[PDB]
Amino acid sequence: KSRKLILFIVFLALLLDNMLLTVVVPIIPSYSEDKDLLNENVQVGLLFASKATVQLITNPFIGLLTNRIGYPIPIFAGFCIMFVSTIMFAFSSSYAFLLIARSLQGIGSSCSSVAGMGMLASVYTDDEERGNVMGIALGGLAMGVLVGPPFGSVLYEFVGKTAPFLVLAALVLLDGAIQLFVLQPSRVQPESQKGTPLTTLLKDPYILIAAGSICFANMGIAMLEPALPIWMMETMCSRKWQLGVAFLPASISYLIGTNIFGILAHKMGRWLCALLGMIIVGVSILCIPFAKNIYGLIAPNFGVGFAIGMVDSSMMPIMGYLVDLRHVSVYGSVYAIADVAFCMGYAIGPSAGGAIAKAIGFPWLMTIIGIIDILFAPLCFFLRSPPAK
Ligand SMILES: COc1cc2c(cc1OC)[C@@H]1CC(=O)[C@@H](CC(C)C)CN1CC2
Repeated sequence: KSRKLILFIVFLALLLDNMLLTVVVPIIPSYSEDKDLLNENVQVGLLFASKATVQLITNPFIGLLTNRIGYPIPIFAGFCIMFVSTIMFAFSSSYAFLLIARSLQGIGSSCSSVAGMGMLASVYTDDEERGNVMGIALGGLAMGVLVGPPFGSVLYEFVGKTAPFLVLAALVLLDGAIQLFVLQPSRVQPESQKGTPLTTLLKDPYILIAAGSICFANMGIAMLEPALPIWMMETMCSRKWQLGVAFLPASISYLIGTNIFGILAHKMGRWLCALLGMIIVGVSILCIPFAKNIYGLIAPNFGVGFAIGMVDSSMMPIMGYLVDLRHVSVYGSVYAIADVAFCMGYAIGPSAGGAIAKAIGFPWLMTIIGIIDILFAPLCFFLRSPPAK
């Protein structure tokens, strides 16, 4: 039982965090051109930036400690610091709550995302199994961002009060209970002692090319989402029906990307899904400067969400293959590098990177984050055969 059931646990533990981070979307409206939103965004920019820096600064401290504690207690902090955040939103009268309420969730996201991916890395040892399995587990992000806003928005308008958080606190304790049974995560058990120290993974070039590819893929969508024309007009008229829908294309395309390139990327060679993984991000972003209508953003969202899925699902199992080929196999830490790289685009990119566009115009910030991705694609020639220890 245990091998296969931990995929269902880590899928659900990624789904609920990725649904919870996204159900705040139709709530945000309570607080001349499609990219001028860079200037209106700054309040919303801080809601994307806060979760991702508090999650990012935590990744070394969860990833390192996972080796000392054992995996199960970090996954339980992943359920729990995210659950107490779910309950916190249920009486958020002001932005303050939202901002801090997010901060607690960031820690839960780390606790869940690093230790859960390390649990799949530890448990699924063969590359074909680990590719199919991590592609399906990363399908938790892709299903969470899709499922969450349509459900959250319909409850927020039709049922009212703060209902979309109480019904999610119902589903989060169901996952927490299923962890208490399936993992038996109430015991103190350490991992193989004094394994690879993170500075030595960070000084090996071959892990950086994979982590960098996971980061630079996310950076293209991280500048885009905070500054969509989705926040101001929606209060006034029946166009509010678009408030939850705008992520649906990027989050169907991620699902098919992480699900298909969970199986196919192993077979063709995963390096070609960083090369054709960031060529597609870059060219999909490069259609944004020719949009002048929100419908014109549906096409570039779909190729970004697909290509994010093709990179993540191909490069997350490369983290495991590299510690299995150049280092010592304790995955408490390498997934700390992979997850800060995933996360950092949302931490840094919206606000610190948003300062680029205001002096220049925003179609230049989008076109350049596009080229930085087509230029990264040939750098993965180092991942054809990482030379053995
Ligand atoms: C309201 O806040 C947030 C909203 C959203 C995200 C993150 C947020 O906060 C940090 C995720 C993060 C991801 O994983 C990407 C999934 C895509 C490729 C389908 C992009 N966006 C989708 C919406």
